[PDB]
Amino acid sequence: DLLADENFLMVTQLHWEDDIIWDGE
Amino acid sequence: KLKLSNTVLPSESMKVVAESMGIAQIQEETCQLLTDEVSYRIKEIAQDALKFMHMGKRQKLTTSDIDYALKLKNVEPLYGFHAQEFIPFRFASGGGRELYFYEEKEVDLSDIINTPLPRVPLDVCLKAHWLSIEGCQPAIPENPPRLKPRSIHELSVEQQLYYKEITEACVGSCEAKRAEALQSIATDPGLYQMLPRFSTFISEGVRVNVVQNNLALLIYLMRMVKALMDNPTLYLEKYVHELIPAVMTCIVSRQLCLRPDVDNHWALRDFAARLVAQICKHFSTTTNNIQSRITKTFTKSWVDEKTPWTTRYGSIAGLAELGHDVIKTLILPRLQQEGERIRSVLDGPVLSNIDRIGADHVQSLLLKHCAPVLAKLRPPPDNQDAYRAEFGSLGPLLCSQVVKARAQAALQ
Amino acid sequence: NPADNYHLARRRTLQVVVSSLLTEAGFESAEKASVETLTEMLQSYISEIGRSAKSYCEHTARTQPTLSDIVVTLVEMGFNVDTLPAYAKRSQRMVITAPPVTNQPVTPKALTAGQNRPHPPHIPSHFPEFPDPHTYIKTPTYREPVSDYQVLREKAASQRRDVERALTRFMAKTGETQSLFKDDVSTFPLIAARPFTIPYLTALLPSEL
Repeated sequence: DLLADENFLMVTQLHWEDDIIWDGE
Repeated sequence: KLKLSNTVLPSESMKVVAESMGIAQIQEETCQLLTDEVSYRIKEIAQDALKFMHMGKRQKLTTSDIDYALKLKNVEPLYGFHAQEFIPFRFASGGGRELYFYEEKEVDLSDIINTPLPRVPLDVCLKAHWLSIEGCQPAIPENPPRLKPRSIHELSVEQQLYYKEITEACVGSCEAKRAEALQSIATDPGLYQMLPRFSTFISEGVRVNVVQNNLALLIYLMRMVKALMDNPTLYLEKYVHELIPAVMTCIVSRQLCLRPDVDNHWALRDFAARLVAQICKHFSTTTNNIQSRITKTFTKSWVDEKTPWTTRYGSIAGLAELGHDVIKTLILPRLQQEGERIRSVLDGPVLSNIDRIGADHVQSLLLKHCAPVLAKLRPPPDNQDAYRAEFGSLGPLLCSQVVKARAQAALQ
Repeated sequence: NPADNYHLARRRTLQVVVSSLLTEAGFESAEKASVETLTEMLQSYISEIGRSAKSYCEHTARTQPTLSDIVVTLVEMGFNVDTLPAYAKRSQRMVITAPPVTNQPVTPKALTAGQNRPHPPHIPSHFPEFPDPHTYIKTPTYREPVSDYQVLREKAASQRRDVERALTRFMAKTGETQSLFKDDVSTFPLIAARPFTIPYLTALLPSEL
């Protein structure tokens, strides 16, 4: 069940919050 | 192996029918004699109604098949009544009786008149398309789905040219070109295996398009995201890890271009972004990964002291469009902070900054959400000055919005 | 939904007609099974003047029925047709408006496209056009090849210069070193001169042969 395909989709394995650009400069 | 049986109707239903007719004291052999005769006639007709199903080229026995199977066996298709003379209706089907097991068995005679009649559907038309072009099935919507060698790109040159035309149309030089390209993205079945290059073009674009706040470039990319999402063929949650930080950036970012004037569009840039954000939390949902992560980022955007007011307005919109319960559980303990922020913008004279515009937009949005949040969980009593217990922000105007919502409910 | 609606629009109008005639009689609130009974006798009655007045006219070699074919059809159902002019002029009668039609909104959008590949001569022009120049056909592409003598000479020259600079700096840093300037190892390091025991062997002999 930890070998389910979703576990390995990079939305569930990546800190994509860091990408959101806030006050960029 | 075939354990086929002969199932008949139960005899304890045949004695109920007999004693409810005036024929009492029937034997069991008399009663078993009734339930093998009528169970044969049901089997004789259902085998004969399956002839009309096959001839009509259907796989579902409709209600009219038994009407023709009965007429074939010289029995009247009428089910509700039986006419001994047979002259008023001669083998004419009345379409059966619309009756249920869970029915009410009594209706009011003006309830049936006042209900709106269903819409007569479209008449039969003849459209032609292509199943096969010289052996190959096209992906149209009418169809279902030592030196190492020099490698080839996994896209064809017709596919690569298509990608170039769609991307150069989706940057919105002409509006009809955009709209077709958006519909082409919305319903191309073969748009998988090109989707990495579209996701990378979106993601990379927003990040080098917020370096200078180019609103159209962003409004076109958000429409491209919306056109990517409603396509039913392609598999998107492999690419949503690039899609979601792009939309969060449209909603929570400062605007490098002129602060006022297009702020009206900026609200829509945050309106289109919050729409696609809550559509992405509606789909692609697994336990505690996507919706709770964007909810946590929105809340720490809110509780952050002394925010940019553009970021504040965008995050407010983003937390606002999350559904019924989310504003029921989150916007509740924060009205005092919202009021204090509004009071500070009001007191400080500074008018040439964007703080005042941001404050007005945030207050209007929060007041509309609070209105139904109230219309939804309480009666509309004391709509004059009871809202002064909640700092008196929307008050009687909030009450008027609740009354308009009640009028819309009455119209429904 | 729509196939159910095709039959249901015409049955629900029949049910409303039945409810209206029941109200005109005096009944308010009827039993549910008594309404689907009476609207089944109403549909079976319209379908029986349909089949029998068509049969009476086609027996007389015609295709559409006149008045004389229905006043013999209604006689053969026992109707007493003469009472019908008095029934039509009631003061209590209602009018049920016909079921709404989706045909009025028949067509939302119709358009054409270009770039479709031509028709082969076994397909006439009235068949639909061949779709997008990408729906059904694919040909491979390659990477851009740099066959330019100028940039190839530049690439080979710069790669040879860089690898010999890297080699000589690595060998001068990991050994004894000299310097043209005082304490100069980072910039221009010289590999120190070592004496050979037999110098003609390393001088005169060829190394690539």
